[PDB]
Amino acid sequence: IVGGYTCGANTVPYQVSLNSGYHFCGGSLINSQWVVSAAHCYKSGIQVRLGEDNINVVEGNEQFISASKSIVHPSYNSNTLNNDIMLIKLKSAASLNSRVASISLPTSCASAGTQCLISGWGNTKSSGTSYPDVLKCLKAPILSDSSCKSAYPGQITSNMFCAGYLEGGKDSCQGDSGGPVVCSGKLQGIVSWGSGCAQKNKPGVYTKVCNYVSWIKQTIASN
Ligand SMILES: C[C@H](NCc1ccc(C(=N)N)cc1O)C(=O)O
Ligand SMILES: [Ca+2]
Ligand SMILES: [Cu+2]
Repeated sequence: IVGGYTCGANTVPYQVSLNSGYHFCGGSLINSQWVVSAAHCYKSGIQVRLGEDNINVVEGNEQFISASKSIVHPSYNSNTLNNDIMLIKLKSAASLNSRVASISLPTSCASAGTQCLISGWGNTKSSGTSYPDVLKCLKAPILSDSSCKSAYPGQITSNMFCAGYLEGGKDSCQGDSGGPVVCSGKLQGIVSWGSGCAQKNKPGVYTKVCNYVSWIKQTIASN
Protein backbone atom coordinates (compact mmCIF):
# COMPACT_ATOMS: atom_id res chain seq x y z
CA ILE A 1 0.00 0.00 0.00
CA VAL A 2 1.44 3.36 -1.06
CA GLY A 3 0.32 6.53 0.71
CA GLY A 4 -1.70 4.65 3.30
CA TYR A 5 -1.67 4.39 7.08
CA THR A 6 -1.04 1.77 9.77
CA CYS A 7 -4.37 0.00 10.25
CA GLY A 8 -3.90 -0.96 13.88
CA ALA A 9 -3.53 -4.51 15.20
CA ASN A 10 -6.45 -6.73 14.17
CA THR A 11 -8.69 -3.90 12.94
CA VAL A 12 -9.13 -5.78 9.66
CA PRO A 13 -10.07 -9.26 11.01
CA TYR A 14 -10.83 -10.77 7.58
CA GLN A 15 -7.41 -9.99 6.10
CA VAL A 16 -5.17 -12.99 5.52
CA SER A 17 -1.56 -13.40 4.45
CA LEU A 18 -0.65 -16.16 1.99
CA ASN A 19 2.75 -17.51 3.02
CA SER A 20 5.31 -19.83 1.41
CA GLY A 21 8.29 -19.09 3.62
CA TYR A 22 7.53 -15.41 3.06
CA HIS A 23 4.45 -13.24 2.48
CA PHE A 24 3.51 -13.20 -1.21
CA CYS A 25 -0.20 -12.30 -1.41
CA GLY A 26 -3.21 -11.16 0.55
CA GLY A 27 -6.64 -12.74 0.81
CA SER A 28 -10.02 -12.44 2.54
CA LEU A 29 -11.70 -14.91 4.88
CA ILE A 30 -15.32 -15.41 3.74
CA ASN A 31 -16.20 -18.23 6.17
CA SER A 32 -14.43 -20.52 8.65
CA GLN A 33 -12.99 -22.72 5.90
CA TRP A 34 -12.67 -20.57 2.79
CA VAL A 35 -10.49 -17.71 1.60
CA VAL A 36 -10.86 -15.66 -1.58
CA SER A 37 -7.77 -14.29 -3.33
CA ALA A 38 -6.44 -13.54 -6.82
CA ALA A 39 -5.84 -16.23 -9.43
CA HIS A 40 -2.38 -14.83 -10.16
CA CYS A 41 -1.46 -15.67 -6.55
CA TYR A 42 -1.76 -19.40 -7.22
CA LYS A 43 1.12 -21.66 -6.20
CA SER A 44 1.66 -24.93 -4.35
CA GLY A 45 2.61 -25.13 -0.69
CA ILE A 46 0.44 -22.27 0.53
CA GLN A 47 0.04 -21.65 4.25
CA VAL A 48 -2.75 -19.26 5.22
CA ARG A 49 -1.95 -16.94 8.12
CA LEU A 50 -4.90 -15.37 9.93
CA GLY A 51 -5.00 -12.84 12.76
CA GLU A 52 -1.74 -11.22 11.68
CA ASP A 53 -0.50 -7.68 12.17
CA ASN A 54 3.30 -7.89 12.27
CA ILE A 55 4.00 -10.71 9.80
CA ASN A 56 7.59 -11.11 11.04
CA VAL A 57 6.79 -11.59 14.73
CA VAL A 58 4.48 -14.01 16.53
CA GLU A 59 2.49 -11.56 18.67
CA GLY A 60 -0.44 -13.77 19.57
CA ASN A 61 -3.83 -14.20 17.87
CA GLU A 62 -2.21 -15.76 14.81
CA GLN A 63 -3.58 -18.96 13.30
CA PHE A 64 -1.49 -20.78 10.69
CA ILE A 65 -3.50 -23.19 8.54
CA SER A 66 -2.36 -25.08 5.44
CA ALA A 67 -4.41 -24.77 2.28
CA SER A 68 -6.04 -28.10 1.36
CA LYS A 69 -6.91 -27.01 -2.17
CA SER A 70 -6.75 -23.91 -4.35
CA ILE A 71 -9.39 -23.35 -7.00
CA VAL A 72 -8.43 -20.92 -9.75
CA HIS A 73 -11.37 -19.71 -11.83
CA PRO A 74 -11.61 -22.04 -14.89
CA SER A 75 -11.74 -19.06 -17.25
CA TYR A 76 -8.83 -17.14 -15.72
CA ASN A 77 -6.64 -15.64 -18.46
CA SER A 78 -3.08 -14.89 -17.31
CA ASN A 79 -2.48 -12.50 -20.22
CA THR A 80 -5.47 -10.22 -19.65
CA LEU A 81 -6.06 -11.04 -15.98
CA ASN A 82 -9.76 -11.44 -16.75
CA ASN A 83 -11.44 -13.57 -14.05
CA ASP A 84 -8.57 -13.03 -11.61
CA ILE A 85 -10.13 -14.81 -8.66
CA MET A 86 -9.25 -17.93 -6.69
CA LEU A 87 -10.82 -19.83 -3.79
CA ILE A 88 -8.69 -21.51 -1.13
CA LYS A 89 -10.07 -24.19 1.16
CA LEU A 90 -8.43 -24.48 4.59
CA LYS A 91 -7.28 -27.90 5.83
CA SER A 92 -9.05 -27.16 9.12
CA ALA A 93 -11.71 -24.60 10.02
CA ALA A 94 -10.39 -21.38 11.53
CA SER A 95 -11.39 -20.36 15.05
CA LEU A 96 -13.50 -17.25 14.59
CA ASN A 97 -13.29 -14.52 17.22
CA SER A 98 -13.04 -10.73 17.47
CA ARG A 99 -9.59 -10.79 15.85
CA VAL A 100 -10.33 -13.36 13.14
CA ALA A 101 -13.65 -12.90 11.35
CA SER A 102 -15.15 -13.39 7.91
CA ILE A 103 -16.29 -10.63 5.57
CA SER A 104 -19.66 -10.72 3.77
CA LEU A 105 -20.07 -11.21 0.04
CA PRO A 106 -22.01 -8.47 -1.80
CA THR A 107 -25.65 -8.79 -2.83
CA SER A 108 -25.29 -6.05 -5.44
CA CYS A 109 -22.43 -4.23 -7.17
CA ALA A 110 -21.00 -1.00 -5.77
CA SER A 111 -21.44 2.28 -7.64
CA ALA A 112 -18.83 4.82 -8.68
CA GLY A 113 -17.88 7.13 -5.83
CA THR A 114 -18.35 4.47 -3.16
CA GLN A 115 -15.59 4.73 -0.54
CA CYS A 116 -13.76 1.48 0.22
CA LEU A 117 -10.99 0.16 2.45
CA ILE A 118 -8.02 -1.58 0.82
CA SER A 119 -5.36 -3.31 2.93
CA GLY A 120 -2.18 -5.34 2.65
CA TRP A 121 1.49 -5.90 3.42
CA GLY A 122 2.62 -4.89 -0.06
CA ASN A 123 5.27 -2.40 -1.16
CA THR A 124 4.82 1.06 0.34
CA LYS A 125 7.02 2.90 -2.15
CA SER A 126 6.10 4.10 -5.64
CA SER A 127 9.74 4.30 -6.71
CA GLY A 128 11.66 1.49 -5.04
CA THR A 129 11.02 -1.40 -2.65
CA SER A 130 10.02 -1.22 1.01
CA TYR A 131 7.86 -3.91 2.63
CA PRO A 132 6.20 -3.10 5.99
CA ASP A 133 6.04 -5.38 9.02
CA VAL A 134 2.52 -4.34 10.00
CA LEU A 135 -0.71 -4.17 8.00
CA LYS A 136 -1.29 -0.98 6.00
CA CYS A 137 -4.65 0.60 5.15
CA LEU A 138 -5.99 2.90 2.42
CA LYS A 139 -9.39 4.48 1.87
CA ALA A 140 -10.09 4.79 -1.86
CA PRO A 141 -13.14 5.50 -4.03
CA ILE A 142 -14.43 3.36 -6.89
CA LEU A 143 -13.98 5.28 -10.14
CA SER A 144 -16.44 5.66 -13.00
CA ASP A 145 -16.24 3.08 -15.77
CA SER A 146 -15.56 5.83 -18.30
CA SER A 147 -12.52 7.12 -16.39
CA CYS A 148 -11.25 3.57 -15.88
CA LYS A 149 -11.44 2.73 -19.58
CA SER A 150 -9.87 6.03 -20.61
CA ALA A 151 -6.95 5.18 -18.32
CA TYR A 152 -6.54 1.63 -19.66
CA PRO A 153 -7.92 1.62 -23.23
CA GLY A 154 -9.06 -1.84 -24.34
CA GLN A 155 -7.83 -3.61 -21.20
CA ILE A 156 -10.81 -3.27 -18.86
CA THR A 157 -13.40 -6.06 -18.95
CA SER A 158 -16.83 -6.17 -17.30
CA ASN A 159 -15.19 -8.16 -14.49
CA MET A 160 -12.90 -5.32 -13.45
CA PHE A 161 -13.21 -1.87 -11.91
CA CYS A 162 -10.77 0.92 -11.06
CA ALA A 163 -10.36 2.43 -7.61
CA GLY A 164 -7.96 5.01 -6.26
CA TYR A 165 -6.66 8.45 -7.16
CA LEU A 166 -5.82 9.95 -10.54
CA GLU A 167 -3.41 12.44 -8.96
CA GLY A 168 -1.26 9.52 -7.85
CA GLY A 169 0.43 9.06 -4.48
CA LYS A 170 -2.09 6.56 -3.07
CA ASP A 171 -2.60 3.05 -4.43
CA SER A 172 -2.24 -0.68 -3.72
CA CYS A 173 0.98 -2.27 -4.99
CA GLN A 174 3.04 -5.45 -5.46
CA GLY A 175 2.46 -7.70 -2.47
CA ASP A 176 -1.09 -6.45 -1.94
CA SER A 177 -2.29 -8.81 -4.69
CA GLY A 178 -5.30 -10.92 -3.76
CA GLY A 179 -6.20 -8.63 -0.89
CA PRO A 180 -9.60 -7.11 -0.01
CA VAL A 181 -11.42 -4.02 -1.21
CA VAL A 182 -14.28 -3.69 1.27
CA CYS A 183 -17.05 -1.14 0.81
CA SER A 184 -19.78 -0.70 3.42
CA GLY A 185 -19.05 -4.05 5.07
CA LYS A 186 -19.04 -6.01 1.80
CA LEU A 187 -16.12 -7.48 -0.16
CA GLN A 188 -16.44 -5.76 -3.55
CA GLY A 189 -12.96 -6.23 -4.96
CA ILE A 190 -9.71 -8.17 -5.03
CA VAL A 191 -6.36 -6.44 -5.64
CA SER A 192 -5.49 -7.48 -9.19
CA TRP A 193 -3.32 -5.18 -11.30
CA GLY A 194 -2.28 -1.73 -12.44
CA SER A 195 0.59 0.13 -14.10
CA GLY A 196 3.40 0.68 -11.63
CA CYS A 197 2.13 1.97 -8.28
CA ALA A 198 0.60 5.30 -7.31
CA GLN A 199 1.40 6.82 -10.72
CA LYS A 200 -0.86 9.67 -11.86
CA ASN A 201 -3.61 8.74 -14.32
CA LYS A 202 -2.96 5.04 -13.59
CA PRO A 203 -5.36 3.88 -10.85
CA GLY A 204 -5.43 0.37 -9.45
CA VAL A 205 -7.55 -2.27 -11.16
CA TYR A 206 -9.62 -4.73 -9.14
CA THR A 207 -11.54 -7.94 -9.72
CA LYS A 208 -15.27 -7.17 -9.57
CA VAL A 209 -16.45 -9.65 -6.93
CA CYS A 210 -20.18 -8.97 -7.31
CA ASN A 211 -19.99 -10.74 -10.70
CA TYR A 212 -18.74 -13.94 -9.05
CA VAL A 213 -21.08 -14.39 -6.07
CA SER A 214 -23.01 -17.24 -7.70
CA TRP A 215 -19.82 -18.96 -8.85
CA ILE A 216 -18.29 -18.72 -5.38
CA LYS A 217 -21.37 -20.09 -3.63
CA GLN A 218 -21.83 -22.93 -6.11
CA THR A 219 -18.15 -23.88 -5.95
CA ILE A 220 -17.99 -23.87 -2.16
CA ALA A 221 -21.16 -25.98 -1.97
CA SER A 222 -19.68 -28.70 -4.17
CA ASN A 223 -16.28 -28.90 -2.45
C1 LIG B 1 0.23 -9.21 -11.43
C2 LIG B 1 1.06 -8.63 -10.28
N1 LIG B 1 0.81 -7.20 -10.16
C3 LIG B 1 -0.05 -6.80 -9.27
C4 LIG B 1 -0.40 -5.41 -9.04
C5 LIG B 1 -1.34 -5.11 -8.06
C6 LIG B 1 -1.71 -3.80 -7.80
C7 LIG B 1 -1.15 -2.76 -8.52
C8 LIG B 1 -1.63 -1.40 -8.34
N2 LIG B 1 -0.88 -0.38 -8.73
N3 LIG B 1 -2.81 -1.18 -7.78
C9 LIG B 1 -0.22 -3.05 -9.50
C10 LIG B 1 0.17 -4.36 -9.77
O1 LIG B 1 1.08 -4.51 -10.75
C11 LIG B 1 2.55 -8.88 -10.54
O2 LIG B 1 3.00 -8.43 -11.66
O3 LIG B 1 3.22 -9.47 -9.69
CA1 LIG C 1 2.58 -12.01 13.55
CU1 LIG D 1 2.12 -6.19 -11.36
